Amino acid sequence: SMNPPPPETSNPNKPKRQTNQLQYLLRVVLKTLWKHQFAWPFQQPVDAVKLNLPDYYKIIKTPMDMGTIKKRLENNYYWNAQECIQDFNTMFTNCYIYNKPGDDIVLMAEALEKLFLQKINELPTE
Ligand SMILES: C#CCOCCOCCNC(=O)CN(CCOCCOCCN(C)c1ccc2nc(-c3cc(C)c(=O)n(C)c3)n(CC3CCOCC3)c2c1)C(=O)c1ccc(C(=O)c2ccccc2)cc1
Repeated sequence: SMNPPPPETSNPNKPKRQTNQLQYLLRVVLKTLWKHQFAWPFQQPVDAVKLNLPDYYKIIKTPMDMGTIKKRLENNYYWNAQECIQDFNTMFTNCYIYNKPGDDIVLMAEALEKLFLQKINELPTE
């Protein structure tokens, strides 16, 4: 099987804006998670071809990753903060749906998810 195309990271038709919450999602939330020692499985789309996972995109029909989220924030793809928060929660849920619960990557995702949730608790006023 081929990999599906990656998620869209830009759309000219979409209006753009710079909100204090969108700045925080990029320069605090993503900045913190990106540099974490456990980021690297989540920094790009799951390459099912390279990793030989013929069932990944039979199970995961809403793929998401931090490389996509990064590009979306850089390209003002997101109007509301909750759109971006929705993409992070999708990335975590996909990892928990596909991988056996005793797997190393499940602990890695939970660590990044704990940090994500602490940084979201500190999001600034709209
Ligand atoms: C022969 C032949 C070819 O030769 C290639 C050589 O490649 C190794 C060298 N790598 C580098 O130079 C770059 N790099 C970053 C990536 O490193 C992770 C190692 O695997 C990379 C590739 N994989 C397997 C690879 C790549 C991407 C993957 N994505 C997934 C995956 C799969 C599924 C099913 C999924 O749901 N998700 C979300 C992601 N996998 C599968 C593995 C994920 C982790 O558990 C094992 C399966 C990936 C595997 C690093 O050097 C590096 C390392 C480790 C850390 C690190 O974590 C650390 C640890 C301690 C202290 C400090 C830092 C940091 C940087």
